[PDB]
Amino acid sequence: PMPPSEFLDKLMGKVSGYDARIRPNFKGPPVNVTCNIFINSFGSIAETTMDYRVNIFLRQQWNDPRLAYSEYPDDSLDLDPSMLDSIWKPDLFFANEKGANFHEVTTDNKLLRISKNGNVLYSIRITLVLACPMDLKNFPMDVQTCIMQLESFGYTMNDLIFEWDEKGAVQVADGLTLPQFILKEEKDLRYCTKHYNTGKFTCIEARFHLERQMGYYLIQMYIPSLLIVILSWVSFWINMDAAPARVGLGITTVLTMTTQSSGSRASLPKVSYVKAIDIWMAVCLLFVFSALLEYAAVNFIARQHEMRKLFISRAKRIDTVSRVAFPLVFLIFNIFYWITYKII
Amino acid sequence: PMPPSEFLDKLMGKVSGYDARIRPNFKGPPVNVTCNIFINSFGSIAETTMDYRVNIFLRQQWNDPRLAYSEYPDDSLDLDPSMLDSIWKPDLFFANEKGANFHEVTTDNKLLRISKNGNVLYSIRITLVLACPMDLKNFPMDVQTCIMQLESFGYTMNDLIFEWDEKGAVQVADGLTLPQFILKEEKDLRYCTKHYNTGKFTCIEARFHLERQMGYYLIQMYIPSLLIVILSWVSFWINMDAAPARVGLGITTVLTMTTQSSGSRASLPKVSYVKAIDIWMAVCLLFVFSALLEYAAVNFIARQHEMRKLFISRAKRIDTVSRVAFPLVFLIFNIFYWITYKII
Amino acid sequence: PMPPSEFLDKLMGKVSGYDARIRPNFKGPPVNVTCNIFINSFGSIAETTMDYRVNIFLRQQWNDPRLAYSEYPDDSLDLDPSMLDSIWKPDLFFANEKGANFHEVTTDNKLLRISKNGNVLYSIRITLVLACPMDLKNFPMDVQTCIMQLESFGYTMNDLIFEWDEKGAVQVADGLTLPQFILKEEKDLRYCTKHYNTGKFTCIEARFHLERQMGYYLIQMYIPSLLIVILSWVSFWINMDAAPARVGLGITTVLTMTTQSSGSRASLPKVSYVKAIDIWMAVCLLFVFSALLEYAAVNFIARQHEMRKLFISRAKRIDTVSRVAFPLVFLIFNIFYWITYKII
Amino acid sequence: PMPPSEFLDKLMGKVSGYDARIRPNFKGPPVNVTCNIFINSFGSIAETTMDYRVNIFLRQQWNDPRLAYSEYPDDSLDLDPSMLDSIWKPDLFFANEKGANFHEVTTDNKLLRISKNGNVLYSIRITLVLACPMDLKNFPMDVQTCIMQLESFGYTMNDLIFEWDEKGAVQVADGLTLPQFILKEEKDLRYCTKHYNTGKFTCIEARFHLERQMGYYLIQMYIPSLLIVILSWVSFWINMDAAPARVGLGITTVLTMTTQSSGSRASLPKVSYVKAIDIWMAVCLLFVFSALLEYAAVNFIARQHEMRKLFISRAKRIDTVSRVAFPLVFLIFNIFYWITYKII
Amino acid sequence: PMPPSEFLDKLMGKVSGYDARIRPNFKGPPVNVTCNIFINSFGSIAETTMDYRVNIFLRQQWNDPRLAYSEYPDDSLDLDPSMLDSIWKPDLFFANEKGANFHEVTTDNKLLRISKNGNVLYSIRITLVLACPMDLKNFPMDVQTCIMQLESFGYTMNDLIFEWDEKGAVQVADGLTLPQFILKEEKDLRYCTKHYNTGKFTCIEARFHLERQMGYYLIQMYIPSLLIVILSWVSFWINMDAAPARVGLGITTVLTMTTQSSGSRASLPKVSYVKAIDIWMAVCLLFVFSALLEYAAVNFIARQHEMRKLFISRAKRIDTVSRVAFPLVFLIFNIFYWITYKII
Ligand SMILES: *[C@@H]1O[C@H](CO)[C@@H](O[C@@H]2O[C@H](CO)[C@@H](O)[C@H](O)[C@H]2NC(C)=O)[C@H](O)[C@H]1NC(C)=O
Ligand SMILES: *[C@@H]1O[C@H](CO)[C@@H](O[C@@H]2O[C@H](CO)[C@@H](O)[C@H](O)[C@H]2NC(C)=O)[C@H](O)[C@H]1NC(C)=O
Ligand SMILES: *[C@@H]1O[C@H](CO)[C@@H](O[C@@H]2O[C@H](CO)[C@@H](O)[C@H](O)[C@H]2NC(C)=O)[C@H](O)[C@H]1NC(C)=O
Ligand SMILES: *[C@@H]1O[C@H](CO)[C@@H](O[C@@H]2O[C@H](CO)[C@@H](O)[C@H](O)[C@H]2NC(C)=O)[C@H](O)[C@H]1NC(C)=O
Ligand SMILES: *[C@@H]1O[C@H](CO)[C@@H](O[C@@H]2O[C@H](CO)[C@@H](O)[C@H](O)[C@H]2NC(C)=O)[C@H](O)[C@H]1NC(C)=O
Repeated sequence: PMPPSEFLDKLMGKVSGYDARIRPNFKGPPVNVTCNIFINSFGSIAETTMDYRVNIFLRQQWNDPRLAYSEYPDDSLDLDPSMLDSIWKPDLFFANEKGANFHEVTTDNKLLRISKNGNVLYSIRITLVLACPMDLKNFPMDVQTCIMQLESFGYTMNDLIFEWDEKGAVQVADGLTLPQFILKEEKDLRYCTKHYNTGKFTCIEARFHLERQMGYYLIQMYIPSLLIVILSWVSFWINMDAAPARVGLGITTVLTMTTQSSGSRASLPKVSYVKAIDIWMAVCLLFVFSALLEYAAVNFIARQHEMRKLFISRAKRIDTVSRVAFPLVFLIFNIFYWITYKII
Repeated sequence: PMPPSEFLDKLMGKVSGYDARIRPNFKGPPVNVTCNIFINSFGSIAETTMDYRVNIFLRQQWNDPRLAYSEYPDDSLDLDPSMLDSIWKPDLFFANEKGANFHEVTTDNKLLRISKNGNVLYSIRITLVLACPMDLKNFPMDVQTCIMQLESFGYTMNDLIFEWDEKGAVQVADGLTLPQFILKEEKDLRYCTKHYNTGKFTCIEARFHLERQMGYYLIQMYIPSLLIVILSWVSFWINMDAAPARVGLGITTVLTMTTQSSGSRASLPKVSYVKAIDIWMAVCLLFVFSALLEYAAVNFIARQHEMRKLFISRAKRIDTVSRVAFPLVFLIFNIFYWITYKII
Repeated sequence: PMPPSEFLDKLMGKVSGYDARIRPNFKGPPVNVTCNIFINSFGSIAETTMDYRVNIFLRQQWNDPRLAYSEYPDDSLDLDPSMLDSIWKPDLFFANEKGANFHEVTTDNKLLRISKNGNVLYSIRITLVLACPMDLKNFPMDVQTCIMQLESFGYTMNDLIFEWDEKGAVQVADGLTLPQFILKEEKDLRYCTKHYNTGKFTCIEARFHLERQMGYYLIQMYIPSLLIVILSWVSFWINMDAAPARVGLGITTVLTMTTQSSGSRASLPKVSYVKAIDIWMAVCLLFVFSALLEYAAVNFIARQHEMRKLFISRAKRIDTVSRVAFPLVFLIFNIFYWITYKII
Repeated sequence: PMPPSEFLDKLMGKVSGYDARIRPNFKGPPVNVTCNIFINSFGSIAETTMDYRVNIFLRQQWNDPRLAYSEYPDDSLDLDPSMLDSIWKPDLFFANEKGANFHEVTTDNKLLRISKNGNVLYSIRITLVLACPMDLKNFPMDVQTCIMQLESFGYTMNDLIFEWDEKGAVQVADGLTLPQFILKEEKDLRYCTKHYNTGKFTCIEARFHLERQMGYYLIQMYIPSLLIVILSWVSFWINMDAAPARVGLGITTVLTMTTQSSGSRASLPKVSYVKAIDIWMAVCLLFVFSALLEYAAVNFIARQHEMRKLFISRAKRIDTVSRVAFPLVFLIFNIFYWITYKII
Repeated sequence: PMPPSEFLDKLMGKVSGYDARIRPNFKGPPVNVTCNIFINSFGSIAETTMDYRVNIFLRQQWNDPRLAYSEYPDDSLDLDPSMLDSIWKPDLFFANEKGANFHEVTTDNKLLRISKNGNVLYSIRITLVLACPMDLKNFPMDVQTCIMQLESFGYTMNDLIFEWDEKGAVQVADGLTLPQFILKEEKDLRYCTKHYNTGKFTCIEARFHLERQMGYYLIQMYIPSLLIVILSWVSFWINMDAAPARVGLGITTVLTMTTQSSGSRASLPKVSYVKAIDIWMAVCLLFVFSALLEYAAVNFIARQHEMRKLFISRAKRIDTVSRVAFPLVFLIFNIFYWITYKII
């Protein structure tokens, strides 16, 4: 017959009255648009900005009865992306965009095909920088739910409804992993229908659950803080007469733990509430600060001058108890700490 | 009848003489444009740049009597965003833009509908990076008023007037919170009418009051500075004969407080005036510097050599007074400090 | 009569022969364009890049005799910004642009009106990132002259001349302040006429004098460096026999002044010449380094072993002189330093 | 004859029915497109982002039988880049784009020529920021394979197939080197054919093997960590009675190795697994921490008080063994460390 | 006569057959394009990226015999920049672009004039971020040659040849200086003709020699490293019995030189080879590390216990030699260091 781009010009042209400014089934039931995404890339999950960059394929399927055809023999017509301003498309957008763009290198990365019954598959490649509010109450032990929601801008609910398709509404690429997180397989899919003073608009959202990787923050924060707590415990085996030894040991431990506690929040939003690393670095600062208060008690009691034999023997007694007591209380703190942030 | 995009072409076309270059009620009363915003996102409130990024819906309502219609049956006509260059729109802009853009992903995020009496609702999605001058006289205890003001660029006051609508002129999204601030519910709305050598132009502004969250700067700055002040107080329980103990303790405290004071302004504009954290870190540096001056007085008096018994007894006297005096003066400073920055 | 956009089409149309590609008074005297700017914002004055971002209104006034009219009743015609490609405009640019853009949000922020005698006022909103070479010979005590110059790109001097208007050629917004600088009221306005191998082109420039704010760099740099110099002076009251006290005091002062001197240039261009903060941090490093050389002289002379009584008495003599001499020489340095950088 | 741009208009025009929306050999065998790249620049290989920027020439060759000609005398026709919207081109894209753009300065950097048999050579200049997932199990001793893959967006496999040409499918510029890597000559070239719910699409990929340069991380990380381990060994030659000497030596070594271990990951993604520099900095932290535990054993045993002669002689024995044992165990660790990361 | 824009329409129009898609002297000798640049700005010479930003005027001169005219009286015709798509222009580009853009503020910054014999001067303003590979073998003492090369993209050598003009092919603006470099007056100009599998293309390049400024890196790196080497020399005047004095002095010097050596490469590419600052900071680290090894030899020999008088006298002997030997070997190193990096 005739080539399919010229058959498709006769289906959009001024003859037969196709208008791309007018939705299908006009003055009728609303247009059902079913959607699924394919996640190509996922990452750069910043927390100062509380956003994340994603790279998706956005597929949209609806039915335009004006685009049905029976003269042409074959079952689909790929419309060229140069001619996409000539058919109706839904005005989908993302309610938490914070910036987005198309991909237009070597060709506009757009795709459209029309079936004989008028089904329109429309797939485009988008980069999004989506805004998700972080919750950092238990910071290395948290699960983050970063969402993405797909709305209509102009058409209200009586004109256009979005749905997810039941055949796998969110696909993820095969070798897509994350450096700081893992992405769970189960993904929540529900409705987020918005009301304004203009009207009610359709909205569908997808929730992605991100569990952090534990092993980074152990190496940088938990293990070096635990060694300085042990470093304060070797003061209890040094002689009492070595005054600049046991004093200078407690000085350097209590101010490196001040340095370690500052760098524990070096890449974080300035939230007001306390978090799980903040109650680690505060309690571990309490051990290295009370280990130096132990020697100030030993240095004061032993210089109380039989009055000299009773003073040395009493100050020797606290130095035997504190060799047992401080690794015993720090042990029963690590029980109550790690059990609390494993059951939660 | 006929489809509404073709009815609306006859209302904008060369027949009946609609010109999009000419305001409504021309050579008459000025055009009353009433406006309200809907804040989607709000954040990245930088203070080096003294700006903030916002994401809004900007709704504008005016009346064009040329756009009234009575033939068409239904009560509103949604103009398609491809045809927005064909009607008159006000030339609103933001007097403190510092950069702005539209959102054009999957569709231009624009919306326009026309009522039968000629009312035009026009809503667009904008990202703004608005400039607000910070005032940091009492820096963790301040309330910041960051404004946004909406002006006319070309039309003067006799041609076009902006107003806020009385039915909630600033709406905020439901779960919109801030990491470092809270946004108060009451929002000032007043006029900011500008005069130039060109004419007088309409301006309406909205004021947003941002109160900081206290709890961040306690954990990083106030509490670690307070421990080093206590760390200088354990020198008064160490023996006088331990010279490298009490000297080396006062050295390390006075130079970590120098380090803590530098990082207190690590993310701030280089303002000339003194602020509330600067008078904390200066006075707390005075305690750790005068605690080391106490031992230099003890070390000088005790080496004055009955001449030896009077010198040891006098230098012992100041070491008993300073165990009481320095936690007593630092206590009555924290009364006068925190009362001053709670009443203000 | 007829609406003014259609009267203005007849004044630019193919009838009557108006060509926007041809300057006014062609083959005649040069076009006199008078200019003034209105500074909306001013700031982000970087010194690594040696630039500054400004936000201006650029008003241009010239006379086109082809645009004179007498049929129309009223005295001015606002041309719509959609039709600005249809009249002649001067090809002004900035010789130190380093990047610039227009503002096009909700409308192109452009403005044009034509008087009956043919005067054309043309105002546009521009953001510029203008390049100014810094001079940092006396860095906290300097006055910076950052310029902006306005040239013609295509038309030579015999075709087009730029001028400033005598009625306030540079206006500044009312509440426009700077965090690190102040902007003086008097602004130089002179000519910067360029010669190339193409021709001679018109240029007008405006000079803005920026005096720094003193009070920032006192708090961060001068005052903490002055305390470490005093911290080296308490070594002269500590006993000579306390060897790790007076040695360990001079060690920690001389290497924190090394740390303080590195951070004094943390946000500066890597200029080769010496500056006023560099001769502060070098001389203040000389006091804390010679205070430790004082004890190495005391420790060597006192161990020369009547031979023991003469050695202790001679080494005691330098420790009495240096308690007076080092705060006396540092006092007469601060006289010669601050007088030099107040008279300059 | 006639000029070649007018001969080429008759080959694309409405006469003879050339349609740029329709692939060659339509309703026939698929279009074979053979490709090769020329790498101009290569670098900025970030690992926080896990991407790399490349600058390429992308040459594509296919055959359009509609573009064959025999009237014109000469053997090739360079189509001008202004007229590239008039012929068919493949819709190639990059499956790991993460941002890309064209080069359009002084001319669109595009090139197209057509042979007499209808072969179309099409070369364009592209900048890409391609995403490659890093694997950092053995971080200074790793080989990274960063890929780039070239897909079809709209045409499925039955319509369009990509191939590499057998005559050098990846050329690299002559003096192209890397600061942190070397680029091996052998480059893998294989197929990456994608399946979606839309269809199967062609994909060819090229693999680039990047071996790091060893010599940087020796100078900054391995050598300064090895000196602090030696710095802990001079404690075994200092006298036992010098308590603040041997204690204060072990304090400062164990907390600079904490500082050196933090900066070893200062520019890295926050991966959970352990890497080769992490097992260097942990074991080297174990030597400087057990060298201080050696003196705490010496200080405890020597103060056990013939009871005094046996205690000094036993604590002297461990100080002779540890002068041999600690440089002997650190020597046999460096054998097992560097052999493991040379055989892998 | 008639206005020159209408005379120039008749010279480009469909009458007389001017085609902008066809080069001058077609099917003849190649087009000789002579070029010169005018450097407005120059700077931001990054070395992590190994690039530099420049701001130029690019003037191009060729001869089109189709553009010769004799009817018009005056000797040149300035074509308006709105009509630049209507004449032929060469497809120049930069082979090391790494990003570039035009300047389009208040007018496209473009310029074109045509003489009576058909000479076409074409000048445009470009910002470039050109890629130059750094060579850092002798880093503060190096001369960098950063090039820029100008190629043809589509036309081969038989169609288009680039040349520099002999009358000053590279001009630099008058007050253009650099903060970290100086720009030598003599500039190399030679050919860089490229061969591909497509053809051979013309290329001309210009070489700019950049000599660094010495005086920055003396103040930050060489002088503070030299003081810590002197700071290790005052240990040789402190008494041997002061064990925490001479030990704690050598500890703090050897770990600040570790800190100073890390910050010496804080803004550098991670190159594998050693450089001139790396052999300064390594040798200066060897002096402060061997000064602490000197005391460990003194502390071991003096505790060997006539056996006590011989041990003190031998350990006193090395402390007299090392007061002379270490400032003597560091003096003869600074001779061999600075002579080597002045002759090279
Ligand atoms: C879009 O989908 C829904 C159902 O999935 C359809 O809405 C219903 O249509 C039936 C009959 O037309 C009515 O009985 C219902 O009242 C409608 N609403 C609901 C919630 O079930 C709708 O017709 C579909 N639109 C199109 C064009 O097919
Ligand atoms: C816009 O609103 C104002 C009032 O809200 C109108 O301005 C007044 O109009 C009345 C009668 O037309 C006059 O008596 C007043 O002098 C006007 N000014 C004020 C300050 O009240 C104006 O007419 C409205 N414009 C339109 C098109 O409706
Ligand atoms: C632009 O302004 C200058 C004067 O401000 C005019 O130039 C002078 O014009 C007069 C008479 O036309 C001559 O006597 C002078 O030689 C001109 N030059 C100078 C330096 O005074 C010029 O005519 C004005 N151009 C227009 C269109 O008005
Ligand atoms: C593209 O290349 C392949 C071979 O390189 C061609 O595909 C084969 O064509 C032959 C005969 O046409 C068939 O026998 C084969 O079944 C085809 N497939 C394979 C895998 O060999 C193809 O014809 C070429 N397309 C064009 C337009 O030349
Ligand atoms: C461009 O310049 C070169 C010389 O500068 C010209 O090329 C030569 O032309 C002459 C006579 O036409 C020949 O004898 C030579 O063989 C050519 N090549 C060389 C290397 O000298 C060329 O003709 C000029 N092109 C134009 C249009 O003038």
